[PDB]
Amino acid sequence: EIEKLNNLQAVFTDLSSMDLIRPRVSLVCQIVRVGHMELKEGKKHTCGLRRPFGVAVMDITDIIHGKVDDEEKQHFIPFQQIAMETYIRQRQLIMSPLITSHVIGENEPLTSVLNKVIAAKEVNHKGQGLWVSLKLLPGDLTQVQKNFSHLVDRSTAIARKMGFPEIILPGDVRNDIYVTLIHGEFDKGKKKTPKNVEVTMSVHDEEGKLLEKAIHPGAGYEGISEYKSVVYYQVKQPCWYETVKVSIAIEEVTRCHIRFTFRHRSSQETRDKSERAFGVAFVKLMNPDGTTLQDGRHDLVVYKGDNKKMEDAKFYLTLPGTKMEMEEKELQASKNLVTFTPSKDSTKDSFQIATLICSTKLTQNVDLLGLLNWRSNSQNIKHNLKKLMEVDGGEIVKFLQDTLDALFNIMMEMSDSETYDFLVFDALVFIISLIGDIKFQHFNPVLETYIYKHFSATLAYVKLSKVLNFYVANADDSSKTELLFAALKALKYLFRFIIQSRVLYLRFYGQSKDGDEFNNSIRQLFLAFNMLMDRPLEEAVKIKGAALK
Repeated sequence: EIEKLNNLQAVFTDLSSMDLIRPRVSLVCQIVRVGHMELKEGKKHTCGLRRPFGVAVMDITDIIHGKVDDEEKQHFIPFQQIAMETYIRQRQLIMSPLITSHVIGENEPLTSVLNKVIAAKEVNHKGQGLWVSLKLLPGDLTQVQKNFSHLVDRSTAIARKMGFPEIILPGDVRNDIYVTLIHGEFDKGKKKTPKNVEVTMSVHDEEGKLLEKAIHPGAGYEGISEYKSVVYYQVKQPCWYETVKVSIAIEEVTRCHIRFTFRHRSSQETRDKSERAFGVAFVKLMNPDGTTLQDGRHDLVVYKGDNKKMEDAKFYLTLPGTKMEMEEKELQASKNLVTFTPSKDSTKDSFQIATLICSTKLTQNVDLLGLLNWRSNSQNIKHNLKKLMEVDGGEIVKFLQDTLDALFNIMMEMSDSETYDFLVFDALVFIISLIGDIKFQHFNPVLETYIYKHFSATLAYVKLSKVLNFYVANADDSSKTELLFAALKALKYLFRFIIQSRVLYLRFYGQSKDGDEFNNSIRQLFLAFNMLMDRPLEEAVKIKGAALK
């Protein structure tokens, strides 16, 4: 790109406070040649094939700390090329030739070369590398664009972090789908040379139409309809570890999947274009329970057989795309012997991916949706309430509003079962405890926004007051001790919620026919506080101190 050379400026945002304090950070550049598979002159070779070349690594931990910050400095990151050492030393081996070996100088995945360069602080650059001026500019994207407009303008490229910031701003709308092709074992079959396998990611909808420009090779580059992985020269188990960006509409990614097409590149172009994808896997970007794909690793299953069947969304999507799905279908087919015949196309070939979903609306939890589906998941609400506390707060704060509303609706419709009231009480206590943390403190304003605007309860305050009054009355219980103590820690917004429900009652019923009763409830609640506190202190020194707090 002739218009980029003077504008090749990369800026890595989201580098949180913990990002700087990381003891070891490296600026790693992946160098992959695109073009002919073999550097041979005499025959046409398949162009556009990606082959590993080398990796340049510099320990920039001190730079990210800001120990050195100067625009004029041009840090020369040395470039280490892969060890294709089969031409120099071979000319001197006499008087004892006993060797039967092959040439492996390009087949090594870039992960091994990267590990070697990391281990070897000295890089055998031999005059090959790249110059970059490295600096840390404090602040987020915007204030770097403003306080450092000269260095970083709107034409400067932008990259985001593999993770989440310490402060998730209310409204950090993102759909960062980082799909990393970790590894895949593909059978050679009848081909004596190991199949040159490439993961040509193909994002299709449930109808099979390929989504254009939905896959992004990396930062500073626009999306592509299909991303082609690194071609590995006759490798049985090509390891890619290629972190590529997928940006689907967060509403469309619920109706979007990624199909993973694996094709064989022979050394010849005619054989390349005459050979179809012998195997095709796919990942369903959302769980069968209505939640998006879980953050972690997914072991895809490579398929074999009819090409049209393999590429028809109506068929392969129905097939289990992952080994976990295969096991789940196999186990569910054991109990019901009703038209369940395993296919012989389930070969040993499989694929592995890693999906780091940095999203604000995408949900990853069964219990979360079950509670959100409580009106139809009434059979699990007892279990959903018990098992939502284990759910991390990161996904919870996405739809904390709807979680609250679902809990309050549970209270309204079936307040008869007080056990569910206790479970909702404890879950809400945990909710406020986790939101009050530094990580989610900025969503407390959003929580208050829900309370003052979207809160829709007229008598839940009664039940919450009853439960907390039982909490204070049963204070001496040790099992309650942590629970009541956490409620005490989460009291402020608790009573804000109760007061909002009470005033909602007031304005929908005009005058409180139970204003005396509500003020009473407050009376015996304070009296329960008093009978808590007049108890001998040796049981609850901490609880009394926190109460005063």
